[PDB]
Amino acid sequence: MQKAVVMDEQAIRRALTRIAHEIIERNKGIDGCVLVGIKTRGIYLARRLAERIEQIEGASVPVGELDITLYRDVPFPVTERNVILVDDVLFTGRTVRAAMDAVMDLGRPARIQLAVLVDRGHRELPIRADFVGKNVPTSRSELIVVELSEVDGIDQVSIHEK
Amino acid sequence: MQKAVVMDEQAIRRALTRIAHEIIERNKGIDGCVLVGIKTRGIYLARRLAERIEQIEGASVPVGELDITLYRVPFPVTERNVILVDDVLFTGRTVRAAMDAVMDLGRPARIQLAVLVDRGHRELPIRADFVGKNVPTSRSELIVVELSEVDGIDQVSIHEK
Ligand SMILES: Nc1nc2c(ncn2[C@@H]2O[C@H](CO)[C@@H](OP(=O)(O)O)[C@H]2O)c(=O)[nH]1
Ligand SMILES: Nc1nc2c(ncn2[C@@H]2O[C@H](COP(=O)(O)O)[C@@H](O)[C@H]2O)c(=O)[nH]1
Ligand SMILES: O=c1ccn([C@@H]2O[C@H](COP(=O)(O)O)[C@@H](O)[C@H]2O)c(=O)[nH]1
Ligand SMILES: [Mg+2]
Ligand SMILES: [Mg+2]
Repeated sequence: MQKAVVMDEQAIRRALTRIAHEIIERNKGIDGCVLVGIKTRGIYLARRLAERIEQIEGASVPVGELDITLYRDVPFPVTERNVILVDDVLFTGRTVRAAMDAVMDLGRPARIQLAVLVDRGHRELPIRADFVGKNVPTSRSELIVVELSEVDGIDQVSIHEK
Repeated sequence: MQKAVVMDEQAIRRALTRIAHEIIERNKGIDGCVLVGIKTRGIYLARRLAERIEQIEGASVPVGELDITLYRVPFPVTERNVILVDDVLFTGRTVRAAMDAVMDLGRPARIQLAVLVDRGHRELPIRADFVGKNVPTSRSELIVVELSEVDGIDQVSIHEK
């Protein structure tokens, strides 16, 4: 039962924009930078980011896609390139680990970074994002729902409880 | 040229005792926990912690050894709390291989990393759960961790070319 809306379109906007700036700044430009979406809602975020970057720096960033289905609970630039994984939500980090494995299976990255719209904590591996839209503390039970216009009709992040 | 000394026998002694209490407090008891040192000094660091934790909680924590050059008495892993132990966290690339190792052998409940020092310059989204000490450094500089079991004495230092 949707407890509360944590992020509205506006917030999602401001966060995404800030992150774009962060990314450019932490890499001193976007040359050698590749954005990679982890699953459906991560590809869209990654696409938006590239869009912003494209807007701020006047140069475009390559975008890759990763449908981490090889999670047993088209190629893109890699070698000596800065692979920036993008995902909407970060929980245990098991998905990011796979993403890493995949990325490196595909070449020698100069380094891989992580950007997520939200970090709900409860990590299970020594992993952390380099860019975070918003930390949303949560209970192990609770579920974070990220809705994105490209797929859900609207932009909104919310917490649901059983 | 050794730029300095950033950690001596006393700093190290404290850092580990802290981390030992830290590990315990963070898992609400060492039950289910396991230590896994990375390379030689990583293994000794693991043993020191195991000893302290024991001195502290009384129980004992298994200590496994892991080499990373092939990755560049069965040991508990699956459903255990795997605490990787290494002396220096640099690019994080070594920890990545170590995870791959661990998760290839079994399915751990969770994996945690503990290091004596973290000199930054991460090249992967990896971070220690427990850190002896952060020592900012230049890409050029080199951190040297000396441990009595191998180097005759305990001391961490920064060297410059
Ligand atoms: N209903 C439901 N959704 C989950 C559960 N675990 C994760 N999710 C999230 O629900 C979303 C889709 O409605 C997914 O977002 P994603 O695109 O970040 O992976 C997924 O992450 C779960 O147990 N139940
Ligand atoms: N949006 C969302 N996905 C979640 C959440 N918890 C787990 N997941 C799922 O877990 C994957 C990553 O899980 P993790 O490795 O971070 O625990 C995501 O791609 C998603 O399918 C949550 O709170 N929100
Ligand atoms: O100044 C340094 C940096 C790294 N290392 C070695 O590199 C490992 C760190 O791996 P990584 O994070 O560079 O991948 C350490 O345990 C250590 O054996 C050193 O000896 N000195
Ligand atoms: Mg996601
Ligand atoms: Mg080491």
